[PDB]
Amino acid sequence: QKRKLQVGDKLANRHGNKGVVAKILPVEDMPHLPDGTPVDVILNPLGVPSRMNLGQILETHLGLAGYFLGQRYISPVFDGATEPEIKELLAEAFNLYFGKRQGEGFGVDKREKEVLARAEKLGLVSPGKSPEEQLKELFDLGKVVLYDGRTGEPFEGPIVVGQMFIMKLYHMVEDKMHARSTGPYSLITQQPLGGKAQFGGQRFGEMEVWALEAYGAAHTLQEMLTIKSDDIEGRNAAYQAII
Amino acid sequence: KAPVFTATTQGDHYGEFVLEPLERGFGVTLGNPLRRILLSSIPGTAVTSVYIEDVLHEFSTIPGVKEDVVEIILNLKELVVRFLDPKMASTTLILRAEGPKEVRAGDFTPSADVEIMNPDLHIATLEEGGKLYMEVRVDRGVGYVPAERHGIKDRINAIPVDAIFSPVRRVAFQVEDTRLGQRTDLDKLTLRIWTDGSVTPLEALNQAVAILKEHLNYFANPEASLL
Amino acid sequence: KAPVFTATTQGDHYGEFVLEPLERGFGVTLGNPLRRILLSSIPGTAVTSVYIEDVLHEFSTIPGVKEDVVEIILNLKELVVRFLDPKMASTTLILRAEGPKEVRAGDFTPSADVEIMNPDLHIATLEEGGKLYMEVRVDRGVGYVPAERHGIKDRINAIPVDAIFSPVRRVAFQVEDTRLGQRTDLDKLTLRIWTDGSVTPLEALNQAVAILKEHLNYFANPEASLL
Amino acid sequence: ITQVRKEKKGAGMAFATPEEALAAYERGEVALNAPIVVAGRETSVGRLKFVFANPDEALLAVAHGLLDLQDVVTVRYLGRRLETSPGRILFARIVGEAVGDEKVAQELIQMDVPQEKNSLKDLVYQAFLRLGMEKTARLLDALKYYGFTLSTTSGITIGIDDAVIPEEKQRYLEEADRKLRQIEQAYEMGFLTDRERYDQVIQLWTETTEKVTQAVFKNFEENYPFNPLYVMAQSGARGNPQQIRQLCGMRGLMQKPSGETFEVPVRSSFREGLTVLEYFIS
Amino acid sequence: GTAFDQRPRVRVGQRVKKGDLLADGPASEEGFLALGQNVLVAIMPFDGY
Amino acid sequence: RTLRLRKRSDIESGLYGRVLAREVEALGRRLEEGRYLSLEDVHFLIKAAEAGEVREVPVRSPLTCQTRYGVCQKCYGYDLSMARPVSIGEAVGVVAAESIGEPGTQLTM
Amino acid sequence: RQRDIKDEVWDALEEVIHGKVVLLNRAPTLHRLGIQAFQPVLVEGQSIQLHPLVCE
Amino acid sequence: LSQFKDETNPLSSLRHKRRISALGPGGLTRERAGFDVRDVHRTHYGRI
Amino acid sequence: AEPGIDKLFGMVDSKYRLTVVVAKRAQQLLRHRFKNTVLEPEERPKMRTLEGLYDDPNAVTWAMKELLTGRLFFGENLVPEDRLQKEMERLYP
Amino acid sequence: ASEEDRYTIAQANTPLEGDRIATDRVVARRRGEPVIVAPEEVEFMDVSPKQVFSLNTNLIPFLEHDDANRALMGSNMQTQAVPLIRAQAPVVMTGLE
RNA sequence: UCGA
Ligand SMILES: [Zn+2]
Repeated sequence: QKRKLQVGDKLANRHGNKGVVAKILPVEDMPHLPDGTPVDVILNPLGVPSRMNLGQILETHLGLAGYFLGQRYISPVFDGATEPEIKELLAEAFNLYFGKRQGEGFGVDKREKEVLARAEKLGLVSPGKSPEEQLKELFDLGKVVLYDGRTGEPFEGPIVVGQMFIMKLYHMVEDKMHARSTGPYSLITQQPLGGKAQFGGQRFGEMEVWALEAYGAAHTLQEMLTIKSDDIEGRNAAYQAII
Repeated sequence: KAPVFTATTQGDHYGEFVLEPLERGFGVTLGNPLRRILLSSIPGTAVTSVYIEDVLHEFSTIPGVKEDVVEIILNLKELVVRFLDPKMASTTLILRAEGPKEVRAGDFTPSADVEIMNPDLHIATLEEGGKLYMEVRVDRGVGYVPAERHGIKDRINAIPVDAIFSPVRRVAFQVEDTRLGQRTDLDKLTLRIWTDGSVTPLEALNQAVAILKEHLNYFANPEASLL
Repeated sequence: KAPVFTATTQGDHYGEFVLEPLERGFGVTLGNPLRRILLSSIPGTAVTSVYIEDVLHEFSTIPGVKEDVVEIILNLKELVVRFLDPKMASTTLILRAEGPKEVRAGDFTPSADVEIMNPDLHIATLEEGGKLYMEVRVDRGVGYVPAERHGIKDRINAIPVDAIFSPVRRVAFQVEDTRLGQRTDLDKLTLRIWTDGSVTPLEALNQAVAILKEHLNYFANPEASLL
Repeated sequence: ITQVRKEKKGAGMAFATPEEALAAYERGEVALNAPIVVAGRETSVGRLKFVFANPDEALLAVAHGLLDLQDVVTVRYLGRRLETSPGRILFARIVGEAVGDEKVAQELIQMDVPQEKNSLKDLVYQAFLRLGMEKTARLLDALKYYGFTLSTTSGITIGIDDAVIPEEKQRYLEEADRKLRQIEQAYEMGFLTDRERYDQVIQLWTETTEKVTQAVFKNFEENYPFNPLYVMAQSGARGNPQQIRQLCGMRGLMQKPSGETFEVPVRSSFREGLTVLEYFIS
Repeated sequence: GTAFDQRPRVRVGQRVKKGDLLADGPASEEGFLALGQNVLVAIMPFDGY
Repeated sequence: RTLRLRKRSDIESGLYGRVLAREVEALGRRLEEGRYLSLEDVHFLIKAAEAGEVREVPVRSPLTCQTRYGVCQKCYGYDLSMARPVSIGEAVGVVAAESIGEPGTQLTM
Repeated sequence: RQRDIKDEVWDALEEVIHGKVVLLNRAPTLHRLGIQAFQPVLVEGQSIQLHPLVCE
Repeated sequence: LSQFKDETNPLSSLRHKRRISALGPGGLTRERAGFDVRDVHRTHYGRI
Repeated sequence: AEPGIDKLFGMVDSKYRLTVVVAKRAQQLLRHRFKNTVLEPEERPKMRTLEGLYDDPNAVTWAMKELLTGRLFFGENLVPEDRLQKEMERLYP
Repeated sequence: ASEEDRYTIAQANTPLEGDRIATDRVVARRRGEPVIVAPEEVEFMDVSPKQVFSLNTNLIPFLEHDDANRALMGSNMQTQAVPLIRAQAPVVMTGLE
């Protein structure tokens, strides 16, 4: 089978950041950049400070320069690139990018100004400098100007983007998914057989039982212990009642 | 006043559109919505299905071919084929390539109402003695329909492939401060259209504005109510 | 397919409009243009400046009157009027108040073609022997123009006021995925609209979409310049 | 959205009349939110400039591109003179329109301080008790929706330069660097034995960890209060003081597998990076 | 279940030094280990998704 | 050696949802015996304690409860999910056991 | 046999669904909140959607 | 110690072969596993 | 949530009593197939479907909306369980 | 292990000046006990820091900026990796690939 | 022996 990436499939980077696929969004609406090139993923920053993995931040930072400069990078463990060097790479990359911009018969977007204003007020970029130097000082920081594809008005603040190496993990929904109504039962006791293989139903744990007792749902727990599990005529007469 | 509208054309691929002046911030209000409809509903082709006499599936290897089946199919949907006939919903392309030659888009069998904008697109390399017979089937449609979603049933070994219609490669719109206008703080809208050449940037913007106006005219008389 | 349009309103102020169903990605495409236009467009009311007797500074208090000058200005901002003819885009209103009184927008002296649609609005409270005379200036603009962006003094010492032009106060749209049969991919686009009462949400919205297609028709006559 | 911006640009400029400040904002001599004093009253450029008679006017003026949600202005909200930010009014409005009556809403919400983890929790409880279950449910989902979309529009990102190191890092580290040579001198002078020298060094690296942590928090509050890391920590989104400390200041002295604390501290942060030693020992 | 695939990187003819790569491997691009793909990430909360 | 006020979280955890065992008099207000203490009530007892009027709060407890094989409303008090006096038939032993069981995953520091 | 799943059955399913809710459980079950009743909503994908608030 | 090879990718097997386990016959069990075996000794370094 | 749940919780001492009520009443509504209902035409809970808008087949919801009016009656040992089913299955098929 | 425990091993990140030691403060240890050691007393140095980590762990760029937990998780996850048809080599890699 |  050819399995194409689905909704709810495991994904990760080398830096230990996991997650599944939540609602693949249409290419139409994407937080793109001035060139009109949409972003492929859009991860959530929240997981970053807790995990304390800044390797993904630096991978993104290097990738941001790599997308433009068109060259990969080699950074060995505990030997390699530093902030000044990376910032230099981003400086060169920006110097070429903005060059293609002004060279294609364009200039600073009004939305870019809209972001640069508040970026200047919060002290992210040095005031008094032209929007060239401001968007430059913003660029090497890893942050750039992003336009929301849904609306078309930019985001009120800059957003770090770039090339991150991301891995598609083993676990997939096509496999891990399962469910059952009626089917196989153990020979010893009339309980079903847990797992996708035997095509059985889930097991209700002792603590799940405890939870049900805590809610005080009598017939729910009663059904769990009898009607849908090991009861001889329970599941039968039930099935007939529903039918 | 009356906004000046200009169009800077390059080939069937690149295009530029400058509409100025406009109200403050009003450039986005127009420019982005068109971008969405442009990047979504523009009709296109990117083939449909393929067949080879030596091939039972997207895997099985063809003698004298470096690229496997789905490896070629990777480059099959990347082929732009323009239909000159507005009434043509279907076609079939034929390819015969033998010996030590590198095939391509321009190596197919030319037919009426069809042309390829990138003959330099590399299909598969063929070594000495390697012989290949290929036939495809191309249909026109809208958006992106996965191979799994569409059936073919051309014959016993028919292989459906993904379809990216969307003749526009990318759209980038940007607003600036236009010198035109009685007042300041106005916007010059520059919309940049990048397409494959199945449809020119101008035509793309045309049918885009058409879909836009159409869907805009769905606003006719609603059924009222007052809680 | 064929999107159904529905409208549920109340009064001349509140209205709600739903396009059910719609193609995926389109609801958001429609939402912003209508929103951005409705707030930045649709000409109307908004008195520009105000003159007051025995009051020069916008700060110094007015004796005999309960509320100070500021509060009065603010109550004047909430006032809404309407012109019966396109010929008059600007006019002036008069108010002369004496003795203990409750001064409303009804107490406001009328004008030739000007019809005040805000019958009861508390403006100023007059104490014993309260002496007040004021002249307000009403112009027809669009969107929102601050007191800073336009200075106006007709009388010796006048007070330029924030002009709240667009009768539309607050919009807001939303879009959700409705279910139809097999396909759940649809777009339900709901838009809520508040107005000052001069124009019903129907009129404001229809005018906005008119402005929309009007702006879209501006792609007609390209001028070819090749890079 | 509820966070109130304050710039030190203007820095308490006292004038005679509103006109001086009026022109001062234009000349760029005073910030929009700068805490100045006009006439005799303490105010700001924003608190004067933008004056609204109702929420709708405020939201219109802001969303039309003439203001920011975090700027301090004057507004008439429910028969009040309240001087606050459009984001605050927006909050109260969301809660009120979610519950259906904004009287009890604006009654039970704090209109002063920025809304966060704690405050929001208190709001949810107070809602569930004063209002009732269904109302609190729809309220919760409203907070979810609006809050989510606000987080979206904010475009809050994490770069390396959002991790910015306190300038007093180098200082406080080199001072302790001399202190080590001090304690060691004591050890060699016979004043300190092995164990007491050890203890002295331990409390030294501990107090240095304190110096740099305090340095981190102070560097955030004084300089970059709008920093995403600091905001995530304060608001209660994600992170704790120690995590940020290890991501900004020093990661702190480690612990030997024997169960006893180590000798040499790890020094450099995660945004700095650790040598082979510091990582292994960690 | 993961497929093992070796993609020939060599042209119909050319010189090859000893140790030089000819085919490929499932995780191999040109002789460099490739697990996933390099994509464009944007760090930012998106609609609570 | 300075007797200090237990932080309001502790006093909440102690007095919230509790029922008065006997009448209480503080600050001119009076708490009737059998009154279920809400957050407001607990905070008031905190105010009165800061005023130094009440150093102890009499409360009906599961310990003191004479309900055979279980507890009773007036001894238990509020059902913590619904913020009202506990429903009869509610098994509070299981709920409690789970409530203690949940934090069991984090204790190190 | 033959999963056609005609639209008729997609709608009929909802005809027996709406108004009834199914329990969702997350192991480990420690708090009783580890099991909560949720209204089934027929949706594409093989993944299960859960509300972000109760995820805590 | 002898079980299914990891073919999930070349590096999967490549690492799988280089792993060191204190479990299995002749080794220890989870019941007896203490912080001594779980800890990284000072002499681990470039060995493990 | 279920509309009127606060009121319903307020209608009885123990929430479990409410649950029992709703359960038994929904059961009764299933037995006679909604023909025993205390609800009028506008009161009938209706589910909207593409085919047509009909009365919501879910009995539980029907019981909820039913007791919401309070037109029903409940209590311990209210009437003999004997005649309870004799004149119940009688009145309705 | 014992052999190593005898001598004093410097670090691969030490100030190599072109085959000689540069600064008079050299990072070195004994038995696993980090100490600042003069260019005299140093009898040994490790080849590359890479030796301190396994394959998958060594395949993580900027490893010094990631916590031990998440690094562990990532390196452990590289085993869970599955082949992709179009799969591409990482832009920033340790070069051990 | 992995997933959470
Ligand atoms: Zn008792």
